Amino acid sequence: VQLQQSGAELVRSGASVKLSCTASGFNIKDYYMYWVKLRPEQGLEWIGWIDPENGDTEYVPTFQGKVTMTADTSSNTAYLQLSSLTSEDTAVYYCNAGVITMAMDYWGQGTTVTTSSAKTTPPSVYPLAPSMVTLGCLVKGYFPEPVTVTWNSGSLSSGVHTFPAVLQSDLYTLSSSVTVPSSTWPSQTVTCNVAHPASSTKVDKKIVPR
Amino acid sequence: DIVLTQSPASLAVSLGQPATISCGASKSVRTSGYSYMDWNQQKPGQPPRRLIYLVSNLESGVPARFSGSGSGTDFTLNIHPVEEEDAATYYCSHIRELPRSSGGGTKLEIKRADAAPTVSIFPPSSEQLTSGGASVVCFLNNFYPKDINVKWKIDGSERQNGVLNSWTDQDSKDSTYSMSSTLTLTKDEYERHNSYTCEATHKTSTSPIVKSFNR
Amino acid sequence: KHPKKGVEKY
Ligand code: NA
Ligand code: NA
Repeated sequence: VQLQQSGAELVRSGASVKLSCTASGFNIKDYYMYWVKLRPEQGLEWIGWIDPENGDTEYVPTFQGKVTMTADTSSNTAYLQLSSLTSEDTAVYYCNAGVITMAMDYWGQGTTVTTSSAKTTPPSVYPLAPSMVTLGCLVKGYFPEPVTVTWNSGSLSSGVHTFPAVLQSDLYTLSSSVTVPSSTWPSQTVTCNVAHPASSTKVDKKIVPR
Repeated sequence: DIVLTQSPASLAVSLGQPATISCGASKSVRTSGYSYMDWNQQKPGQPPRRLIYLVSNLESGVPARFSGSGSGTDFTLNIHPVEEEDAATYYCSHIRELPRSSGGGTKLEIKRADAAPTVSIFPPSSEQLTSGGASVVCFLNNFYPKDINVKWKIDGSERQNGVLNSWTDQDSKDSTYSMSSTLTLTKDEYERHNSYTCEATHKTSTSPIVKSFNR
Repeated sequence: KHPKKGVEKY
């Protein structure tokens, strides 16, 4: 019972990109696939729909000639092509399988599109060492977003705080905290894992005492 | 297009208390037949979810506690009691006319017992100093409410450039917020000073919580 | 009857 949208996109001011949204556990000719733009710290704009049963499309007047909806009812997939991209197209894009019957409804996890003419830069991962105790790592100067931080490869998740990346110097900077009982550490290794799919980098980093 | 006017912009409620949001259509959202009004909710960093379709119909999964009402130009969404997992942004959405249109959002804070931030300060690491930059990191975790002021002191002087702050959204599970503050210098200006202090001023103590180190 | 365009399906 899942819509899965494709991964995060970085693309140049001027290019086009294509976003995919693939269903599982229903077919997309029983619904309207909708698309919905969420600019970060602003509203949801509605872009329109595709009826994957007649390949009818309707775009909202703001997005005509900017937007191309398609659907592959053979592999149960919905497409949203965006053309001649601009800074205004930096957003997260959700597809929604939705239909009022004569209901029931699914949302994709969304695709983050980032419009920049800047370049993929892997992060620098820095260790952060000082009842309970707090540890972290710093992830500095990567691009584009996202990165992912887990702790001990997912086993630790309870009392992990992980912050939104902030932009500055034209790269991102973020960091994560984890709070463990001070018996567990350093008696038992605490490691932070960092994935930067965009540069295909993965970093394991151990938090040794200073 | 139809201007949908969501009231209020922001809302803070205690667990168990009731909550209500309003939506105004600049035209009647009744076509010929039924009225295509929807409510969504975006739980922090999650795709939006549809709670209610057609003014009043509950969308599978939504708890009995939710209900929406209205007609023509006026509509409201009711919660009562309220719980942790209702923290989100609520949207009224209309489909009576293309282009379909969306309220501006209503941001739902759970109000809870005040709590002070657990604070810690982290000297730049060796690995970074070798590279030319230096970043002092101060974590301020598990505090409530969100409004919190953070101040950096280098050898007793307030310092303002170089500081980037970042807040998590409200935690669905324990209802606190958390914060990173990060003072970025150059290795030489870092070596030129001794004492680094991160000061949290929040509604909790009167004077700040102040984590610190020397060198 | 007849399903509102883009919105409802049989
Ligand atoms: Na938007
Ligand atoms: Na049918």
